[PDB]
Amino acid sequence: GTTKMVSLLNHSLNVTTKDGRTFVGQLLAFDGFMNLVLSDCQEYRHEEKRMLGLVILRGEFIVSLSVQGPPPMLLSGPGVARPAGRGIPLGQAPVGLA
Amino acid sequence: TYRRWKLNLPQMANLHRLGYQLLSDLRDDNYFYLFNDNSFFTAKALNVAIPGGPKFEPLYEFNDIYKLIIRHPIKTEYRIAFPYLYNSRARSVALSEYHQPSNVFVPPEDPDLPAFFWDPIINPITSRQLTLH
Amino acid sequence: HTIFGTGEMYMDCLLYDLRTLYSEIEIRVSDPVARFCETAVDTSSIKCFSDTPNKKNRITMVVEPLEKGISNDIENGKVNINWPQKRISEFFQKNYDWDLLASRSIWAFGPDDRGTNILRDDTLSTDVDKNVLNSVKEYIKQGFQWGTREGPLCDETIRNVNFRLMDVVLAPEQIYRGGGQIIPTARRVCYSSFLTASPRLMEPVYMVEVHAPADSLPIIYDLLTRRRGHVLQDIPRPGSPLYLVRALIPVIDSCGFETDLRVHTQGQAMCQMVFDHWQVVPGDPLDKSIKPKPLEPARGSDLARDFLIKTRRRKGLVEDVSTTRYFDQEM
Amino acid sequence: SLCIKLLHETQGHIVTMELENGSTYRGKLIEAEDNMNCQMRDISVTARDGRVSHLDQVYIRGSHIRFLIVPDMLRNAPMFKVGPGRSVPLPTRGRR
Amino acid sequence: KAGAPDLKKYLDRQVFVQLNGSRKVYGVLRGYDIFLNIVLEDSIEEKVDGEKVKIGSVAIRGNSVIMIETLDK
RNA sequence: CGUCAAAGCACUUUGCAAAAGCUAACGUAUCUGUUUCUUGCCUUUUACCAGAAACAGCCGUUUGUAAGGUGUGCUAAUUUGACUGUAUAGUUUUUGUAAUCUUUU
Repeated sequence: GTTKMVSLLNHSLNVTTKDGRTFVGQLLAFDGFMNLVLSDCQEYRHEEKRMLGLVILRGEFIVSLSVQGPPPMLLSGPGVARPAGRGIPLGQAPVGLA
Repeated sequence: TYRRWKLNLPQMANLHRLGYQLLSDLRDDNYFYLFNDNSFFTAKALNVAIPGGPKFEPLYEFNDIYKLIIRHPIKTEYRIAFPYLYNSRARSVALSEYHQPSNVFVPPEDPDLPAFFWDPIINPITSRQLTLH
Repeated sequence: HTIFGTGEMYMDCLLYDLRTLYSEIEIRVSDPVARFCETAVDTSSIKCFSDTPNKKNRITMVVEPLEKGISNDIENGKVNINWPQKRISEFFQKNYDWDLLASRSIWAFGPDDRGTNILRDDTLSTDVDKNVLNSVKEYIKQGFQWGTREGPLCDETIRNVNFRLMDVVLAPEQIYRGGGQIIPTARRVCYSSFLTASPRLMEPVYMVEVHAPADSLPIIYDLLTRRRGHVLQDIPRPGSPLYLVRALIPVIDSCGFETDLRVHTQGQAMCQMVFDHWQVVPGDPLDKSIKPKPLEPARGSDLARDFLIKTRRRKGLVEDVSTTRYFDQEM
Repeated sequence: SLCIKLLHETQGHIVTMELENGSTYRGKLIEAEDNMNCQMRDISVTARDGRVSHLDQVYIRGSHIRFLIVPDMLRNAPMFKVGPGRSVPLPTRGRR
Repeated sequence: KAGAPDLKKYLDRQVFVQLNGSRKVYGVLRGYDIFLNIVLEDSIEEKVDGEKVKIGSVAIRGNSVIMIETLDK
């Protein structure tokens, strides 16, 4: 399967681990064991913070996943114009009759 | 519409074997050496002519015999190989493919012995000349 | 504007670039020739004599040919000037059985510290006046390494020539022994010893390694022999039905040897030429009775004289080389 | 899988990691594994206490690793498509 | 699977193992496993006291192992 | 082979567009003409000899796209793409060494 997991790719995530710690950052790479790779990571042990960088977690260590934010980031047809004119028709009445 | 065709192996086999009397027997290309479409261009440009080949219209102080060293005349074959070297004022010339790998495939004449059978034309392979570590 | 380069194919691609990439200009290329070199065959009969322009110093040295085992070792880099004198003297004594005082007395190697020429001391008065000779170390080398870079015959390099400093007459001050008064006379001593010692030209040969089928062989031999060829080895090489034909050829007589192989053997038989060796020209380059004709080629010993006149003709030197009396001092 | 190849690519650089033990290790990485074994040198350990030490050579078991911390240039590295019948990611010229 | 680990360079050399329950052992590395089960000879405990008891030939389980060190370069 | 997405499908007729982007057979084929020059054989110009450069035609080839035709299916078949595609309860991840208590700030 893993169809849902590809959809998460390149989003800022909030990942709770078995220790209780919570890592945060974008998701670059993903596995069948749920090994996650995360970019520009920050733990929140708890009024606390730390800067790590690139972090590769195991599957054993991970508990839950949750998105913090969204993913980060016919030329010219034939037609031609002209000016005015607005000719008057001598005849009245509809197009087909006469 | 009859564009595009795909032929089985055994079919192409028969066609080959039926057409045999027409199609060639070279496989190498080295054979041509001085008989390539390039060589013949230079001949035309240098106004020289090679023996078996064609011959066209022409297209188009420092020498001193006492300064030269006469050792083996220098033939026309030599000018058509290295036109920039052996020949001066070389224009409108084409340079040719210098050598190809050389094919080492002899087709099986007697078709009973298998596909992979050490042929008697290959030299034994003995190595008593060598001195190793 | 004579320009050099490894061989036919190399020269083709220069004269392609300069003709169509760099300059966009027509040319009159000449028929290619080899770069010659020059050596001594035997010892000199008459010992040398030389005077400085000031006549305060007299230099004399003997020229002798080296053994062929030695010459190769220097160009490989088995022996240097930068090593200690004791390590260098151990080399010659144990391989070629030189004397003990002769082995230590090596000054410096030939043209630009590689070319197979050697300086040496052969005298006793040097032991008496040792510190007097040590003021004249570099004044000999700067007229020797510059003076043997170029040569007597064709203004070319020299091979296998030893030098043996015999007599050295000296003056009181070191102002009488100047750079301008020693160097251009110290160089003249080499050219004088050459003419007495009977010199000859040497030319390069390169190893032609042909490949071929068995049937083509006879044509290869018949082609080679006409251009002076010595087959070193002919074998059916293993694992593939081809005969190797290693060979040697004198560079002057390999002008287009490749294209004649490929023609005559109909697309079989490839050949390469890898610089090797240096082979001496059979005849003597200084012989007045030889001169033949400027149109037809030469054959035996008469060929050596032919190259010399022609080589000097191209340079713009005196053609006869009869001005040997200029460099031979006076007696 | 890509989470393993990134590891193999940080061989040579200096790595930080965390084990079930509780301690963190820092050093040059020499060899890794698909298991997540490791082989490091000049390691500078720091436990829960804060106690520093030195360990010349070390082997590990992946099972015991919680997570790694890897150099910054290892985010521009290529992440390939892999395939159904291949172990190592690598780039792929052929069919698919 | 079953990547036979790179323990060839530790064979017939002294070690300083660590295992589960903060217990550790010294020994000559005889043989290893797919699952990292180990064979140690001349096995000496390192008790929490520091009292070193000689045992002999011993087979440590793979699961347990935390790490494996070298005493001498 | 497996999944997902798109689409009728295979075969065919016309129309309309393109076809050196980094030195290379749109065509492993190959013919005529115009102009400008050079040489041939020549005096009637044409018709020609055989080289060059510059332009042109003609016989063909490929691709995309649009509308059609025949046969088959629109209660199906075929094509086309895309893909982080495999199954493991017994030691390195998904069938747990967990559970529980207490003290310190």
